[PDB]
Amino acid sequence: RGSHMEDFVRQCFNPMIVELAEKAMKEYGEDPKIETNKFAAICTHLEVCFMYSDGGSKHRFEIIEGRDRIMAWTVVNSICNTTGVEKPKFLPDLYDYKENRFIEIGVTRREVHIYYLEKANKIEKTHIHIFSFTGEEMATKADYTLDEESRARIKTRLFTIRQEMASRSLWDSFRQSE
Ligand SMILES: O=C(NC1Cc2ccccc2C1)c1nc([C@@H]2CCCN2C(=O)c2c(Cl)cncc2Cl)[nH]c(=O)c1O
Ligand SMILES: [Mn+2]
Ligand SMILES: [Mn+2]
Repeated sequence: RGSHMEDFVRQCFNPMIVELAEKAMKEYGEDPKIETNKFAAICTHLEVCFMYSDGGSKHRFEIIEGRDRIMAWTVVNSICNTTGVEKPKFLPDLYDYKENRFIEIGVTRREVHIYYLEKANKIEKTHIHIFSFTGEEMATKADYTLDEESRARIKTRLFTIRQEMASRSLWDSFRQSE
């Protein structure tokens, strides 16, 4: 037990993120103490989802990620039976009330292009928005949903996470884990 990566995750992300991520890993049968790199990834993805939903107007995004699996499905059925939008096969991350699309957020260490395709195969009418620790983004139909500055905030934070990891020599292990 007790890795540097796990102690870094707990000091780097805020407590609400850390425990939402722990709960999700355990819910899906994984242990944050052993799979510490994936622990970092989930918290990162989580924080991006929250920053993303703060990017729009006050009540534009519905957050699906972070909820327990059963409640997350309850709200998207509500969203579907209220929007006449088709029920996705897999849980997405947000719902955009303004543009009436579900959103799948992606946070890749690998190459932006390859990640989007891989995420596209899982499919096929929900919007996809990928961010990288390098500062590159790709979005379905070249529609990036939020304005430049809200997206720029997310990329700034991703690169800060990279640096803090690299400053502790954890970046190498994290990069080659995905
Ligand atoms: O909803 C998702 N997972 C649910 C299912 C699941 C499983 C374990 C823990 C939480 C959740 C919740 C979801 N999963 C992924 C990837 C690919 C499938 C597994 N996985 C991760 O464990 C993950 C990665 Cl590698 C990086 N960041 C966040 C996460 Cl959760 N990527 C997303 O973008 C995304 O939304
Ligand atoms: Mn998700
Ligand atoms: Mn996602």
